[PDB]
This record gives sequence, structure tokens and C-alpha cells, in this order.
Amino acid sequence: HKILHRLLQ
Amino acid sequence: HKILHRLLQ
Amino acid sequence: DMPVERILEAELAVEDPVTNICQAADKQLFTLVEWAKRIPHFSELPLDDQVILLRAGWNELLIASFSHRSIAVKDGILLATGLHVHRNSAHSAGVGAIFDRVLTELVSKMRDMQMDKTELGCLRAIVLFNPDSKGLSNPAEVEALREKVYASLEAYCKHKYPEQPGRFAKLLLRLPALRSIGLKCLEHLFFFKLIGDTPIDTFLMEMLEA
Amino acid sequence: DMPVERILEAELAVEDPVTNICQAADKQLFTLVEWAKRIPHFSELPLDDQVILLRAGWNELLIASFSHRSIAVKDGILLATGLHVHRNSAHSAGVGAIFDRVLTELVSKMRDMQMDKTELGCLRAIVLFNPDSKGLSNPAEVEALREKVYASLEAYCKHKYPEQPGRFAKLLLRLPALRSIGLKCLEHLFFFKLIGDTPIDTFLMEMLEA
Ligand SMILES: Cc1cc2c(cc1-n1nnc3cc(C(=O)O)ccc31)C(C)(C)CCC2(C)C
Ligand SMILES: Cc1cc2c(cc1-n1nnc3cc(C(=O)O)ccc31)C(C)(C)CCC2(C)C
Ligand SMILES: [Ca+2]
Ligand SMILES: [Ca+2]
Repeated sequence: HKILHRLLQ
Repeated sequence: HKILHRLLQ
Repeated sequence: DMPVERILEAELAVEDPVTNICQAADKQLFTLVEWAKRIPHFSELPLDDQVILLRAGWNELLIASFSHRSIAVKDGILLATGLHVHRNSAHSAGVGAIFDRVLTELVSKMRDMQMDKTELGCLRAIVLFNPDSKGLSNPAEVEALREKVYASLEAYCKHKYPEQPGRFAKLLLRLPALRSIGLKCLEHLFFFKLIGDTPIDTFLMEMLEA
Repeated sequence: DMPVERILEAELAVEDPVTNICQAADKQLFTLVEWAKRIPHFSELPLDDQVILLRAGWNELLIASFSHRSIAVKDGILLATGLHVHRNSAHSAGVGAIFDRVLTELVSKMRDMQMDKTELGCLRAIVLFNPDSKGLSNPAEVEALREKVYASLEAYCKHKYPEQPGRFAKLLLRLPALRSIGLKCLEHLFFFKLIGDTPIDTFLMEMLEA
């Protein structure tokens, strides 16, 4: 979920 | 489909 | 024409735990054919198409029925044979995950909105009249019958539950969950059949044939 | 509040063949996050829940988009990368059956009813706000947002297409097919990942992690 978290910030 | 056909008649 | 009265009539007219569950499903497959014959215009479709619709839809149709039957059961389902299956027993048999999905996505949601038997019958007739079923001789006639059902369901909801304008859409939006749970149920059943350690009666077994 | 205008705005703001398809899906996963942030109130959910909804829904969300993008393609789909995939090429790659399901159950049906971009956006927001997604911190708030979307969609359909009273229900009744096709798509992808013969880029690969 690393990329997803970064993009949601 | 043998039982199904018989029951639909 | 598609009167909700006749659809409710069809519902009323038909009213190892995994071994118990399979026995109940086989019993209810016979009753499912009788139910389908009582849904307006089903019997007028070509015999080939009636076969296709029931083979495509039987698992979703039976899951919808036993889920609604179980609204007054705590953490479990009521089988057509009269027995309960509690979620602990389902877990103890190796099918806990899909059982919990039935309780959470279907039974509890049917209970919370107090889905009634006319609505259940209409949802099942929508499932029955599935125009995407492969091999249908006239998909357009099946879609037309589906449209008559949900037109009648919407008028019924708006009249009986005028304070809930979203109730019609809320009913239809249980169908994706029903589809997903039904597919997972079929995968389990094909696996039980493969392993050979679970008695499967003749009509359920026929539904699992090619 | 859930204005269809802002939902259409989100759609507009973001506007081996299997290797091509996976590349297009990975590209569109980045765009999907941007779309979701533009759906009213999504960004206000807890970060954990936003993650759950996008991980649960990404495949159905992307399938809905490329299917609608493909309405003017004959027997094929238009990829986000600009390439077509024709059904013969899909068949030639070993994925003919599920590809045909996309064409028959989604693209052709979107084309036949001329589904418009506001309706597509609302259907996708309904899929996004999936209150059955496991692990949500507040399922009721997600269901409430789903209800606001389909309330707005229904008013939009009734105003723009008054001659089609069944159009709202017809839209929602594509969601079971979308769910089934999405599940089958995921099974193929997990198999491609297992075999190791298909390049899978970083964001698509992350979506396939536990
Ligand atoms: C046939 C069947 C199997 C399963 C389940 C349910 C069924 N089915 N299918 N049709 C049924 C019909 C009834 C009934 O009417 O009582 C009960 C169970 C039924 C659940 C989801 C409860 C657990 C998972 C397994 C695969 C054991
Ligand atoms: C990722 C993906 C896989 C497949 C398919 C589709 C996709 N996906 N998933 N998201 C996508 C997004 C796009 C796109 O926006 O162009 C294209 C294909 C996409 C189909 C159903 C077309 C064929 C079957 C396989 C498994 C190859
Ligand atoms: Ca499978
Ligand atoms: Ca599977």
C-alpha cells in the first residue's frame, strides 16, 4: 500500500 | 440437465 | 404485465454442517423449479432458455431465499430442512469466511432494512430473468421481463415505503454482493465435488455438471 | 450533498496484448487516485478507509472506465495508452472468454443505451463507496455517501431522460456483471503474477499484494 498512501497524501 | 428438464415439463 | 401480487404468491406458494447445507440446497432445487414456474411469463419462454436461466441463477436464487429466511436467526442461518447452522459451526467446517460474508452482506442487511417478501420475490425474479446468461435464444425478451419486474418493484416500494425514496436502489444494490457470494459458493461446491469427501445429492450434482 | 456536476467534473478532469493491457492498467491506477480525490467527500474519509475502498474497487472502477471509452470501437477496446485491443488479439493471447464478456455485458450495453459520462461517473462513485469493503472504520458513513450518489443519479436520469423511467435501474443492474467480470479479471492477474511471464508494473503489482 506504499504507492497508494503516497498518492493519497 | 436431465432432472431439470423433467421438472420443467 | 408483471404484478407484484403474483410474485409474492410464488414466494408464499413455496414456503458435517456442509453436508446438511448441501442436503438443504438439493431439497430446495426442486422447490426452485416450482417457484420459477409461478413467476409470470417464465413458463412461456422456450424450454431451452428456462433451463439456461435456472442453471445460471440457481445459486444466487437459493442464497437470497435462505438469507431472508434467516433474518430472525442470531449469527447463523436457518436451513430449509429445519436445522440451524451457527457461524461457529460453519467456521468449524472450514467455510467460515464465506459464511460470514452471507451474514454481513446479506442477512444483516435484509434484517436492518426489514426487506419484505414481495421485495425478496422481485429481487429473485430480477436474478432469474438474467439476460446476460450465455446461450439464450432471445436475450431481449429476458431483459424485457427483467424490466417489467423492476418497474413493478419500484412502484411497490414507493407506495408501501414512501418515507424511503432510496429503498428501491438499496434493494438492487444488494445484487453485486449476491453475485460475488454466489460465485464463491460455486467455487467451494466444485472443490467439494472434486475432493469426493462430501455427499452431494442428484439435483445439486446435476447443477455442477458441465 | 452530492452534485452530479462535480462527479462529471472528476470524469472530465482525468480524461503480448496482455502486456499492453497491464501497462494501461498501471498507468490508469495513478489517474484513479486523482479521480477519487475529486469525488465529493472521499478525501474527508479516514486515510485507512480511502486505501480500503480503492484497493477493493480499483479493478471494477478501471473496467467501467475503459469499457465506456470503447463504445465507438468495433469488437474491441481502446486502451488508455492509445492502442486498441481487438477481440481476435485478445483471443490470440489466451484471454478470449473474459474479453468477450466485457464486450457483450459492458461495452455493447453501454453503447446500446448510450450511457453518458455523468452516469458513468455516478456508477463509478457508487462502486467506490462500497460499504461492504472489509475493515472499514465506519461502514455507515460509506453507505450514506453511496446513497447520496444514487439519489443524485436518479434525479439526473429522470430529468435528462424522462422518456426512460427504467433507465436508473438499468444503470444499477450493470453492477452485478461488473462485479463478476472484475473478479475474473483479478483471478487472471494473480495467475499472471504467479507464472512470472508477464511484466507487471509497480502500482498494479502493489494492488496484487496481500
Ligand atoms: C450449497 C451451499 C453451500 C454453501 C453455502 C450455502 C449453500 N446453499 N446453496 N443453496 C442453499 C439453500 C439453503 C436452504 O434453502 O436452506 C441452504 C444453503 C444453500 C454457504 C454459503 C451457507 C456456506 C458455504 C457453502 C459452500 C457450504
Ligand atoms: C488488467 C486487466 C487485465 C485484463 C483485462 C483488463 C484489465 N484492465 N484493468 N484495468 C484496465 C484499464 C485499462 C485502460 O484504462 O485502458 C485497460 C485494461 C484494464 C481484460 C478484461 C481486458 C482482459 C483480461 C485481462 C486479465 C488481461
Ligand atoms: Ca475461479
Ligand atoms: Ca477463485
